[PDB]
Amino acid sequence: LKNAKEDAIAELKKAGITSDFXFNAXNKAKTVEEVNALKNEILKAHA
Repeated sequence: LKNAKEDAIAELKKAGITSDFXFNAXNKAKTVEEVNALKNEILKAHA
């Protein structure tokens, strides 16, 4: 958990996502499922 979430935030920052509500919702995610959900959601929006 304390790995996928960090790499998630790094992935978002590298992708070009300046979303505080993104980073917080990264930290708020407690399961890999949620992490993928948040990333996919905002990345889909960003793309």
